[PDB]
Amino acid sequence: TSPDVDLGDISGINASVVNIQKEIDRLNEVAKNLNESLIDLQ
Amino acid sequence: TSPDVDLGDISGINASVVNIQKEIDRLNEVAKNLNESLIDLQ
Amino acid sequence: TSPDVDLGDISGINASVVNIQKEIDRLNEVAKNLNESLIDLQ
Amino acid sequence: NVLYENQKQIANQFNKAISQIQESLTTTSTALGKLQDVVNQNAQALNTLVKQLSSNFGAISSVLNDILSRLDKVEAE
Amino acid sequence: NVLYENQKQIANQFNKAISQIQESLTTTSTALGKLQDVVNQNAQALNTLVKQLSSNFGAISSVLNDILSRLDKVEAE
Amino acid sequence: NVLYENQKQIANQFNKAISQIQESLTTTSTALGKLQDVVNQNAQALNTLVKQLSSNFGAISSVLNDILSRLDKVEAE
Repeated sequence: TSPDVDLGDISGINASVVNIQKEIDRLNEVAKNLNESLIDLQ
Repeated sequence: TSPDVDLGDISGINASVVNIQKEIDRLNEVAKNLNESLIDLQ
Repeated sequence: TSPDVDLGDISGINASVVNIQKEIDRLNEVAKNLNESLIDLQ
Repeated sequence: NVLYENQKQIANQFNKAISQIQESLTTTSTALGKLQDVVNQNAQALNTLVKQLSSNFGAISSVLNDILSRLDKVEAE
Repeated sequence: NVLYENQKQIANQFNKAISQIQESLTTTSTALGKLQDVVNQNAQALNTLVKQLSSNFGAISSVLNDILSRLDKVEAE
Repeated sequence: NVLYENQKQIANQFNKAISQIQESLTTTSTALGKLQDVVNQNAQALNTLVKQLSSNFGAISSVLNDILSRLDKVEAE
C-alpha cells in the first residue's frame, strides 16, 4: 500500500517588487533646481 | 483511456539583464572632471 | 527494461546577495559632513 | 581689478561644477530607473514561474498517486 | 557695498545648493537601500525555490523509477 | 585683508566640499556596479533554472504519459 508522494508546497515563495520612483523623480527635480543656485555676477 | 498529462510550458519565462555601465562610468568621469572645477585663489 | 529517468540536478543554481551597506552609509555621512563645508560670511 | 577678478574666479568654477553635478544627478536617476525596471521584471518572472511550477507539481502529485494506487491494486490481484 | 555684496552673492547660492546636494545624497542612499533589500529578498526566494525544487525532483525521480521497474516486472510476467 | 580674506573663506569651503562630492560620486558608482553585477548574476541563475526545469518537465511528462498508457493496456487485458 504505497504512501502518498507528498511533494513540498512551493506556492508561498514570493518575489518582492521595489518602489524607488519617489527617489528617482526627486533626483531629477534637485538637478533642475540647481539652475537657480547658479550665480549671475553682474 | 487516460488523458495526456498536459503540463504547462514554462520555457517562455525569462529574466532580463540590466546595462547601466554607461552611467557607472560617467559618474567616475564627472568625479575626475571636478578637479578642474577647483579654485586656485592666487 | 526501462532506463532510469535521469533528471538534471539543479541544486548548484544559486542566487547571490549584494552588500552595498558601506556605500549607503557613506553617502549619509558625506551629506552630514557638507554641513561644515557651509560658509559663515560674517 | 585684482580682487574684483578674484570674485570672478569663484563664479566660473562654481557654475561649471554645478553643471557637472546636475549631470551626475540625472545620470544616477537614470541608472536607478534601469535597475528598478529589471529588478521588477525579474520579480515578475520569478512569481510567474512559481505559479506555473505549483500548478505542475499539483498535477504530477495527483497522477503519481493515482498510478501508485492502480499499480498496488494490480499487484495485489 | 558693491563688491562687498558680490561676496554675499556667492555665499547665498553655494549655501542653498549644498542644501540641495545634501538632499540628493540621502535620497540616493535611500534608493540604494531599497534596491539592496529587494535584490536580496528575491535572491533568498530563488534559493529557497531551488531547495524545494531539488527536493521535489528527487522524490519524483525515485517514484518514477520505482513505477517503471514495477511495471516492467508486471509486463514481463 | 578683511574682504580679501572673505574671498579666501569661500575658496576653502568650496574646495573641501567638492572633495566630498567627488567621493560621493565614486561611492554611488561603486554601489551601482555591485547592484548591476548581482542583478545580472541572479538573472542568469533564473534563466539557467528555467532551462533545466523545462528539460525536466519534458522528461516527466513523457514518462507519465507512457506509464499511463501502459497501465491502461494492462488493466484492459
